[PDB]
Amino acid sequence: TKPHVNVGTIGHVDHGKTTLTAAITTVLAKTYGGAARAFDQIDNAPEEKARGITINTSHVEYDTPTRHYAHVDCPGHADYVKNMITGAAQMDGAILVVAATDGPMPQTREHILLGRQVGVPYIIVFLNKCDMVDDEELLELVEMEVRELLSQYDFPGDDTPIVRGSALKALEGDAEWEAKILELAGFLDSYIPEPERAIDKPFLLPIEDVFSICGRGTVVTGRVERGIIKVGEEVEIVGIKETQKSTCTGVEMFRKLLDEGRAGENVGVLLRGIKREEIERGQVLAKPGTIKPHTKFESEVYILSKDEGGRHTPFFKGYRPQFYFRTTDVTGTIELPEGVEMVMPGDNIKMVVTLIHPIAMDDGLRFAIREGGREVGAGVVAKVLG
Ligand SMILES: Nc1nc2c(ncn2[C@@H]2O[C@H](COP(=O)(O)OP(=O)(O)O)[C@@H](O)[C@H]2O)c(=O)[nH]1
Ligand SMILES: [Mg+2]
Ligand SMILES: [Mg+2]
Repeated sequence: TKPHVNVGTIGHVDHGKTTLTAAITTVLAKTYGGAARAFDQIDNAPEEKARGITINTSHVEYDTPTRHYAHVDCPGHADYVKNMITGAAQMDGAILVVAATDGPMPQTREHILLGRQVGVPYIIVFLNKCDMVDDEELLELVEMEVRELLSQYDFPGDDTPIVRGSALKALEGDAEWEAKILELAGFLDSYIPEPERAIDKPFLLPIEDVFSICGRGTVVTGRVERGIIKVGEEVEIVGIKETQKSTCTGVEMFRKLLDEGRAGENVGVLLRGIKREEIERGQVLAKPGTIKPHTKFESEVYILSKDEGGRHTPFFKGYRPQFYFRTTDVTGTIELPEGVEMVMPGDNIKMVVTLIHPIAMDDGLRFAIREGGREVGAGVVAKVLG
């Protein structure tokens, strides 16, 4: 039915993210229905669990006339880091809250940086606490500083919608300020496009298993991650070895012969021109020339604290864990930032990883870091280096 969009409020502590989340729910409920949430209900965020990682996050839901929004708001900076790296849902857009009285602060920069790294594709700005600013030149200055900051991190700062408002005075009922929250919800709808459907994206099937129908050839099984594979279409086996080229001779779903396989479907893809022995764990089926195998990438990673079931001790330069991309662990070597000798449990770092085998990889791809079979961290491919 109506499109689902994943959003959230980012920005420095005390800039008014929680008050804004409340003001969004309240004003949108007061004008065209829904349930209004109080400041207190969003402020004391419950503890959420993402495979051992503990994150304090408030999940609020609100509707505009044409869209349904699942909104994330976190109490502290640490939760934002965790949520952007390992959180339940990847943001389709973010609302960056900047207090006009402070202007951009260290966490403002950090969240913009993380958002770029993690692939948050759109940012809208709410210039908060305007009820406290009497100097228009001060507002223009803050607004210019924010546009420059966004542009520095490859966001289109010159084209970014910036709403001047007051989350407090709007929760309070002041209609002149409540107009600006509707202006903000308007930009959520107009500026964040509906996220691309999995079925529309180029074909990708992570290979979960391989069998060989007698007389029909090699069957590669898995859940179609994206797009459609039609019988007769050319495919590439991208992964652990030199990329191979084949043709889909059939698609099967529990003995049912299909003409195609679509995203979200569990299917058997038949490849007449390949043998089982040529199929390796970590490999992927994909639309030729849509995904490249890489060994080297830049990632933003979060290391679990001992409390979260992770390490108790730090790791160093020679750390060689397993990187679980989609179906298998691949060992990698790590390059830490210049000046960094160790990484503590509970920390986030920018890591340059070199895998021992190439993996079909695109920016934004999430992985798990495992030592043995135990999860020690989670990460996101920020940049593919080769
Ligand atoms: N003057 C003013 N105070 C505000 C506004 N929005 C929030 N506040 C206050 O700023 C403080 C921090 O806001 P809050 O939403 O809890 O910040 P957060 O840490 O970013 O979530 C609280 O004392 C709020 O009452 C606003 O627009 N104007
Ligand atoms: Mg808050
Ligand atoms: Mg720490």
